[PDB]
Amino acid sequence: RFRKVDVGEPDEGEVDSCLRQGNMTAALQAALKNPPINTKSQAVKDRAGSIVLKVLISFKANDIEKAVQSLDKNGVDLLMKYIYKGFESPSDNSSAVLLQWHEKALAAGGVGSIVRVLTARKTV
Amino acid sequence: MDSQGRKVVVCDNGTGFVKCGYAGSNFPEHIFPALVGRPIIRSTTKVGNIEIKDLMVGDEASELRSMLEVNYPMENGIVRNWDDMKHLWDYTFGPEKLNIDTRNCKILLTEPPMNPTKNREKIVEVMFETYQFSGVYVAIQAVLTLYAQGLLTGVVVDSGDGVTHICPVYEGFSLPHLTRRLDIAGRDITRYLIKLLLLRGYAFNHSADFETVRMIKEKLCYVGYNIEQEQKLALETTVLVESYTLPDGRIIKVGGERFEAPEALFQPHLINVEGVGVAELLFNTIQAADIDTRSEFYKHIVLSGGSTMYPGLPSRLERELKQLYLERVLKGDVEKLSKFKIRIEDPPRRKHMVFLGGAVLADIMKDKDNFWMTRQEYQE
Amino acid sequence: PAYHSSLMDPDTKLIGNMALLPIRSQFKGPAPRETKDTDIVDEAIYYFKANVFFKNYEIKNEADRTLIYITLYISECLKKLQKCNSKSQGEKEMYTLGITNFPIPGEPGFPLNAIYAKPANKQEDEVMRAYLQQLRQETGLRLCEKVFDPQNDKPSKWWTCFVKRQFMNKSLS
Amino acid sequence: TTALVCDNGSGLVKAGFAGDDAPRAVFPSIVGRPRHQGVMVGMGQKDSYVGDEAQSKRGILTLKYPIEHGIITNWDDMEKIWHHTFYNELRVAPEEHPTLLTEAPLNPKANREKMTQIMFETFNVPAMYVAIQAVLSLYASGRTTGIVLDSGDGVTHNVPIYEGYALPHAIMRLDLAGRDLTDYLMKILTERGYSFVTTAEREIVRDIKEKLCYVALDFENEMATAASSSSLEKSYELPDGQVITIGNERFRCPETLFQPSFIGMESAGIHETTYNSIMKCDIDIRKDLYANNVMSGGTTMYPGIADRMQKEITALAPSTMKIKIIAPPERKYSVWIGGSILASLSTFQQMWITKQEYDEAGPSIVHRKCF
Amino acid sequence: GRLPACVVDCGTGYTKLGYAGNTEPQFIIPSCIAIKESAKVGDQAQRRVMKGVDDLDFFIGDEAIEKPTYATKWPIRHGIVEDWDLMERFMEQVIFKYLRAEPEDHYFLLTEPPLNTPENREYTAEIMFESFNVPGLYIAVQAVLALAASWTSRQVGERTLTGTVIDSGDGVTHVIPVAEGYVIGSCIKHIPIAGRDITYFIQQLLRDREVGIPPEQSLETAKAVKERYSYVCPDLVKEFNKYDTDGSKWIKQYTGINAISKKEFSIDVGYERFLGPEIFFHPEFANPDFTQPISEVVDEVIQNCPIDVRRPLYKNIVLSGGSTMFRDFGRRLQRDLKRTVDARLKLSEELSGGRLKPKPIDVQVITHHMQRYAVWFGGSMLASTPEFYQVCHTKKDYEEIGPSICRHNPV
Ligand SMILES: Nc1ncnc2c1ncn2[C@@H]1O[C@H](COP(=O)(O)OP(=O)(O)O)[C@@H](O)[C@H]1O
Ligand SMILES: Nc1ncnc2c1ncn2[C@@H]1O[C@H](COP(=O)(O)OP(=O)(O)O)[C@@H](O)[C@H]1O
Ligand SMILES: Nc1ncnc2c1ncn2[C@@H]1O[C@H](COP(=O)(O)OP(=O)(O)O)[C@@H](O)[C@H]1O
Ligand SMILES: [Mg+2]
Ligand SMILES: [Mg+2]
Ligand SMILES: [Mg+2]
Repeated sequence: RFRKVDVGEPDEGEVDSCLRQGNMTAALQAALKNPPINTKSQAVKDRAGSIVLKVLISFKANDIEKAVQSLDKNGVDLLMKYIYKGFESPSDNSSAVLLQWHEKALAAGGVGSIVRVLTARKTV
Repeated sequence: MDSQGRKVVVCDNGTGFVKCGYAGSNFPEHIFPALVGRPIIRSTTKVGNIEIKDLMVGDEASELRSMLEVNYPMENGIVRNWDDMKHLWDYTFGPEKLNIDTRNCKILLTEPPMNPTKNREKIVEVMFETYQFSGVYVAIQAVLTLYAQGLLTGVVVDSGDGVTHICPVYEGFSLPHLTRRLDIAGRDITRYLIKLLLLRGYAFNHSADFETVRMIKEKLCYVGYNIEQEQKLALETTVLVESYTLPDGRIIKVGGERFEAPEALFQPHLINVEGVGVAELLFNTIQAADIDTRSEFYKHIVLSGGSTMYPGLPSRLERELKQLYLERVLKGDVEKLSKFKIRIEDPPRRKHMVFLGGAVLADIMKDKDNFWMTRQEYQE
Repeated sequence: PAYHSSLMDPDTKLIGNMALLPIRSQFKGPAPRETKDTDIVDEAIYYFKANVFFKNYEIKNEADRTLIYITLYISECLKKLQKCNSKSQGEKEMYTLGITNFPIPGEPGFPLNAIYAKPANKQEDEVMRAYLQQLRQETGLRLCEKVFDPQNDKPSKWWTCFVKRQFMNKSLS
Repeated sequence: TTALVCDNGSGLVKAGFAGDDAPRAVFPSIVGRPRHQGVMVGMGQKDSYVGDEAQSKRGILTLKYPIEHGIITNWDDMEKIWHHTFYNELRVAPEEHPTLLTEAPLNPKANREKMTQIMFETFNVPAMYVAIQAVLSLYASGRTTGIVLDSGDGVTHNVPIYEGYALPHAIMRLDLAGRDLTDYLMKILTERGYSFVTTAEREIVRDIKEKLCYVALDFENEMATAASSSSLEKSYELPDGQVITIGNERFRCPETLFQPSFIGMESAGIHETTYNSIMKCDIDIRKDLYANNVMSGGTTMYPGIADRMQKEITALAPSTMKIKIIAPPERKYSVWIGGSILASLSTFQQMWITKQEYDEAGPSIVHRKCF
Repeated sequence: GRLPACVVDCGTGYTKLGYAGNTEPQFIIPSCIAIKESAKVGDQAQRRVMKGVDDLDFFIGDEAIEKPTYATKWPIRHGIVEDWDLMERFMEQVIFKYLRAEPEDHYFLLTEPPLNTPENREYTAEIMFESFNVPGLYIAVQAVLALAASWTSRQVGERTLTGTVIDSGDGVTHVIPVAEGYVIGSCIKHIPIAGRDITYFIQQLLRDREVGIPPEQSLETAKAVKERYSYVCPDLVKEFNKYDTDGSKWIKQYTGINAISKKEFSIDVGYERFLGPEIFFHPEFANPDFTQPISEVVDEVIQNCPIDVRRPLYKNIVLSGGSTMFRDFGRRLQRDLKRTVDARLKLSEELSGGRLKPKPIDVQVITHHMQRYAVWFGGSMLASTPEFYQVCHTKKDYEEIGPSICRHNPV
């Protein structure tokens, strides 16, 4: 008894238009414009993450160099925050390609880019 | 020192450690264990050219213990062998340490509360009939820690080596009918730690081993803050298993024993002491005091002595006092508990707050009349 | 437990850390000679068979350092008697062991420098060595009557099996 | 059938049949639980022990008293003691025997309401009553006027009664009794080094107290005498043949009845509490109360307590009049005897609470009938 | 009908097997396992590895003690399982070959030493509940079974629920005070000496003197000497004198047969008659980490118990287990306690000043006839009672709580 009690207590139309135009490099940059990391809601996060994934899986594997090196370092770190989000929702195809995007963003951003995923107080 | 040039020594003769220095000092000179030992031959340990005297005392006896039978001259605050205590005092005032000409000194002793009568009588005797001190006093553990804290009101929770005492004092008035003794203290936690290390397959049995397991305790043991989460941590993960190196170089692994052993202070039945733990025994002391004094006692819980130094004891003791108060006084008004004001005074210097208190008192009263028992007033 | 030196009277001279008990003996040497039959060497000889098994031994009397020295030396004497083949041949040998030099307290080879403090007086050295040599002389000659079985003069099966059991794992050599 | 009498003492339960002269059951009001979890099987037979088996086995048992300061504190254990009384000590089915219980004055009202509920709903007695312990003492003394000092295991109380009328405003209560005298004895023996502490070992100090304690007729003269001669020292053999020794501690123990300051009470002593209650009655009554002090209850058995009380009151009261302390030898059982008398009288049989009344009035009935 | 429960007492020296209700065990077997010799394999850096069905090629008990081509491993040490690979195989053949019990239909009573580290209870529960799939299990405590085995054989008046159990097996010795049928487990003391330690002391003490005993059967001869020529002596220094002065009475001849060839050999049996048993009273002979005689640990155990139980414990000291039945064992222990306890009372009487001369304490040591198997018998009596089937951990509990269910034991 005497010690029982608890006490002392993204623009989907812009992305679609870029993909349907085939402007793949801009389609990535279009997705990375305005991340809802500032925003409290969950649905807008899963929305934004799904829109980013739509680009990554529709990217051709050989072009990931031209994709990732186009981004600025603040973009490359944001790409990493979206990559580690994709792995939380496996599928037949998604993990096989996200693991490749990871290794090219790793060359661009380095291990320090991953620390700014672990340490960020905001979920993208 | 005194105006007459008389040195004013202050001297705690604990069952664990002698702590003996001059009045007005902020630190004790010369901490050493209250130990006596005698040379023996063991067939299993190396002998060398280190000279072992026919009797050794104190610090030297504790470090050469590997070739000594060793004895603690005092237990539970009671002198067991007056001959070994004479030797320990002879070392204390001796050339090894306080090299005082005792016949010219004033000495402040202390005595535990509610101690046996003839113990004090024979202590006061030897000070005038063998050391010939120029003046004596026998201070009380409770008031001394209050001088070291500068307070006039509080409940002292003096947890030494041999025994633990709770002593209320209110505005300088004593409340001796509220004194409570708890038989668990640091010597029994060490006996208990031995009994647990035996269950992991180690062995500790010789007199020299008792001091080694004491140092294991002081290094590794801690009071769990929330015993359920400590047990969960030990079962879920290996992180508590921490190594130690015996003087023989044998490595031992210490695990959940680190918190099981101190826990006897809060669940006395674990060492077959019948009663209630220090937190509840303290609470039952406050609730016995006159009704309006209670709200001051909760604001001045004062800890003292080395067996309080376990990491987390103040934090744990706060938690239980709050749970006791919510259970028994507020009847579950968990919102109203937020108004409960409780302070556990946990100065890091508290390991020596008794001696520090005596050095304050003797410096305040070095030259006054009615304080010191003089050898002129003795022998009548 | 162990067996501890029983014969120390309320007074008897202590040399270094070691009590100059009597020794009922025919040889020369400083110690008293008269009114004895039970004796410090006989206690060592009577206890030895038990006293070597105890693994822990507490020094509490200067006369223990006397008895310990005999109990150590008996484990040197048996090392000779074991190889002999007659009481006469051992007894003759034991004279030469008794004369043989052994280290004194505080020497770099003495086994128990931690417990025997070194002497310093010239008369203390001579009295001590004269006593220790007298102890050795009798201790050997006592065993020669006891180790050799009279039925065949050969060193006895029983006493000789203790040769591997040095007292307290301390050699005297 | 014949009524049972069941004095639910704080210390000893005293029980029997109405009309008998002495209780057919006396046993200690303790409930014991095993200290050690390690039962075997068959043996280790019960979760808890009650009464005399809990004294006998006590070394393995933590003992608790269901009554403290005369108020029932653990009803589950108190029910266990009542169940033990009827089914084991008396071997009586209580559903057909009226049972007279007892209580101390100035208790909480909720105490006796809960008490009467259990009798009618668990033991389903036909009838019962709840008399005040002090009033019962005059029945055993065979008189109708006097001041009763009853001091038990848990409470000391005074009820003055004149010509068969109680004077409820002069009733006084003091929570010193045989419990606190034992804890004080258990304290003062630390001056010798005789630690006890264990609740089992408190029962040994209790026996030490009963067999060696006495009240000094002049406390300060006896204290100065104990400083001079060994004559007061009496040894006692503990169950393991350790022989303790006790000196001035023999009478310092009961002295705290007269100097409650020894254990930090602010109250006046039992003599002055008695005197203050007489000085609270009307002038014409006082003349009779001084003549008829009746002592009752266990702690009044201390040797010399009659003489000390008589000495002390005669120093406070006006000197022109006789003060006499009535103290029969059976004063330990006075309350049970007085119950057995009351339950036997023909004039009493009309005033039983009965099941048919409880069924309509509910537990509050006890506040209406038993006055 | 309803099948009787199984009782298995996996001692360090011997394992006792049988079913509840029988007066004695159906098998007593040596606690060892013989596994196929394999040193010819290229074990160049690691322990042997198992293939195929070869791991079933083992024997246990008397089939295992002297096989010509199998290595006799001894998997129990100090009472604790040291290798569960060997123990799980040992249990496999105990259940299916010796007991003939199908384990999925019988409740099992197992036993443990009070030193048993909790992980061993978790492991033993895993093996019984998952490998053998028992319906229910109970890890009983050896001391209360020993006292019950005494109690149930006691005549009226001696039949009592309080007594100091001293269990001295092959591996370790325990002093365990029981009062009112509750084990006062916090007062338990352990003495690190047992039949193994006595045997090795004789084994050394022969090899120092009696070279001629074939090493392949040195252990057999030390064990046989201990079991038949040894006794607890009154004191050493008089016994050595007794042997030296009258050796024709005290020295005995033991004659052994060499298992290789069949030649005789013979040895003089001497000081190892009373040395050996002495190590109970002087553990420093065989263990340097211990020094209290058994007749002192007993008094320390009792003098920690509550003062009201303290006398009943001296009145009913029960010896149990194989190592206690040396001749004159109890006669010496009693003589020591009735010295130690009397000296205590005399001191307190003197300090009382001759007033209240205390009533004595009659130390008594009792030694019933079942001691080779008393723990098993107490188990077989318990396992016949209806209440046994309530206190067992039922399989449906383990399938909810997991092995943690067996974490606790009566401290
Ligand atoms: N760092 C520590 N943490 C916990 N316990 C300690 C620590 N240091 C010492 N102790 C314990 O506190 C005691 C040290 O002696 P001390 O506190 O001076 O007691 P006393 O003053 O009564 O002799 C010993 O019992 C020792 O085991
Ligand atoms: N011979 C005696 N002398 C002094 N006190 C006694 C004696 N016998 C019993 N007592 C005290 O009497 C108390 C019990 O009082 P009693 O009236 O019998 O119980 P209750 O008050 O509960 O009815 C016990 O606490 C015991 O200490
Ligand atoms: N008559 C005897 N005298 C002395 N020791 C014996 C005797 N008989 C057997 N022993 C020893 O007792 C040891 C322990 O036996 P037991 O208690 O059955 O083993 P465990 O403790 O494994 O159950 C045996 O290994 C044996 O060495
Ligand atoms: Mg202290
Ligand atoms: Mg009463
Ligand atoms: Mg066994």
